Amino acid sequence: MKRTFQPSVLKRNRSHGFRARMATKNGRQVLARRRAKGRARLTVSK
Amino acid sequence: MRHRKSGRQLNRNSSHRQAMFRNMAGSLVRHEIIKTTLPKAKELRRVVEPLITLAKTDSVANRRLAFARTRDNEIVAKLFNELGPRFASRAGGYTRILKCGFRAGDNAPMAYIELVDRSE
Amino acid sequence: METIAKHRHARSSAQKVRLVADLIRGKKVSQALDILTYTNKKAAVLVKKVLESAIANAEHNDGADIDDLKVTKIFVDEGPSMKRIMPRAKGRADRILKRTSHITVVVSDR
Amino acid sequence: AVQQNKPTRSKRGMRRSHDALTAVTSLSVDKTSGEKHLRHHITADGYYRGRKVIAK
RNA sequence: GACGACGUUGAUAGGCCGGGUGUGUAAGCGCAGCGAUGCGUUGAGCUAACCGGUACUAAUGAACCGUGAGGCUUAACCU
RNA sequence: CGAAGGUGUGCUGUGAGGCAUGCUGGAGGUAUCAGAAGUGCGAAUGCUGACAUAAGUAACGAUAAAGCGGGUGAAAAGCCCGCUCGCCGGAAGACCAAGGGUUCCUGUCCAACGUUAAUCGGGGCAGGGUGAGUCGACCCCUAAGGCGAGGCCGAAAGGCGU
RNA sequence: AGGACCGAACCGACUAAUGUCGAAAAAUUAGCGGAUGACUUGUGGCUGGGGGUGAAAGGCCAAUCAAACCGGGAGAUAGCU
RNA sequence: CCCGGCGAGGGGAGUGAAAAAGAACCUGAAACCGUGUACGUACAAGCAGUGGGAGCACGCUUAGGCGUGUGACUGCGUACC
RNA sequence: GGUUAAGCGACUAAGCGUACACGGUGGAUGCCCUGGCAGUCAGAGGCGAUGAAGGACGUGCUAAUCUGCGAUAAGCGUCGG
Repeated sequence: MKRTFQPSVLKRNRSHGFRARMATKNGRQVLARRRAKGRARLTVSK
Repeated sequence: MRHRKSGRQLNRNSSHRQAMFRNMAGSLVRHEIIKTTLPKAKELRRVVEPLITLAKTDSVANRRLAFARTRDNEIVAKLFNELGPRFASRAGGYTRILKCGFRAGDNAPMAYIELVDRSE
Repeated sequence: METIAKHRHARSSAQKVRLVADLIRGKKVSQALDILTYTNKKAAVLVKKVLESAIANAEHNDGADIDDLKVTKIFVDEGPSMKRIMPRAKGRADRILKRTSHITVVVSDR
Repeated sequence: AVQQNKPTRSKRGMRRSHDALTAVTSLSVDKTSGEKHLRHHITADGYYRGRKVIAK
């Protein structure tokens, strides 16, 4: 079947990327919670 | 229910079955010995013994008859050209089956088929 | 004098090695080698490779006598498991556990 | 296809009362070579009733 | 798995010769036709399991489990 | 010259228990009398770890197809070669973008992985290989569209936008 | 010329089978409807939970939809096991 | 050092207080799984126990008979929450 | 002593049951700590455009990862202990 995750890096980058999530203040809290919860991989990097 | 039938199926379709028994009988006379399982050894006998039967009384027409059933003239070259005086007197059987043993591959009852007259 | 040989973690199951190492209970060695050379199995690859290692432990460490040498006890006992995951249909899995077994061969002259 | 009440290890044993491997103790000795093969079979060195039959 | 037939004091299987059966005028030559093809050879040839024989090959000497005159008591017959 | 714990044993109390002791064990335990509670488990389709059962049953993943000889090797229906047989051929062929990121290749190894064995493998150990003024991007130019200097607008964030 | 005809690709899902502890959390073989249109596909964007979007089935919104999912109120509450 | 596939695994030897401390390593219970010895068992049915009990097998005392194991057969008896 | 009959009658155990001795899997119990929770007591109560918190990629004799550090890279100078 046409399964749901038909992936890319172009869809991925402009949605869940760094400068996307660290654009707005509501995004920024996720970057300031993934920090404080001590996650290694912040959002997506290659 | 098999009652008075013959010719074991060997778990292949008739078209596959006939085409294997060609390329074993082609392989049989070229190297003079083969290792097979027990039933194929027991039923390559019922197939090959026509060939050296129909190759003592040599003719022109029986060349194609062992080419319609063989389609391998190199095997037909060994027939009629050595096998003639090799088998003038043997009115009947030409195979001394040997029960070798057991296939270490998959537990088959392995065996050995040969032409009787062996000196090499 | 008595001697023991063990193959540990033989990659099979207990009933698979129990069946051929039931016949060689209470036998002599040369009739046991001859009943294991022609038993068409995998455990007869296993323990016959080890039962000859037991008589080596006699001729070398214990009693060099092999002719009148008995096998007293032989008992295959269980071992660990390789718990892999097998996929069964419709999304649900299946906890396979690839079995493993231990075999002792004990050789002496009672 | 299901079990409703698990059988004991008793009846699990008596189902295994008949699994026992048939012994193949009936070895043979050669006529004129003296070695030992399995009956109606050939040796490791190609002997069968005192003949080098396969020469392998 | 059992039951049955045999194991060289052998026809139990496979082969083989013959017959039987089934399909129909094999192939290869020669003739008639520019040719497809038709005629002669030729009711030929080929023929699964069928039937009757022939040991040609495969069915070996052994090894093996199974023993070594079968308990007690009474009656009836042996002397 | 042997604590707790474990595992049997003889005794003892109305029971919850206690006391002595054989073996295993190898460094801690605790009387009498009192103080405080994460204080006593069979259940709750309780949670977690482990092990049975069905069972050595079912199944081995398309009904394209094998068969033979040789070799390597401790062992070969499956690995390497040769010989035929069979299957695909607007594909089960060969290139590219996406997407995966050493999966390619030689030496070497079989514990584990490969729904089996395995000398083989897209598996592990080790080393190697990707070479562009023209190929694609990066780069110069915009669409849909997202931000958005001044600004308009809005409790605050922020929304729209040149 | 055709929202024209026949029929592959592409697409869709009608009928039966099989499967339904599946080879698959919706498939495979045999057919079936269309196939220059109101079509089909790729890539890149925009819309948002009482809100999106809908040739309208309460269908679809990451296998879940008569109000998605994560966290937070919150150890809600439970005359009920 | 032997045997093995110059594998795994294992038996000796050596260290060490001990390898029934060996890298899956202190201690190592239970379920589950086998080995051996002893007894019962293939005409008997049924919550599988309890009351009675022959024979056999053993540790012993003291030789009179207890203890432990099994337990033919028999009287009652339909698990727990 | 032998013979026919009649009555009665163990050892057989493919496996299974129970108890002991033996390990087999298993990793609970007792014991252990450089691990963590709750606080007493002072001190601090900030880091940040002479570039942060949190990361990427490099640095050694080195393959890798952790600690430290940053083309001066497990470290430099400097004044002391």
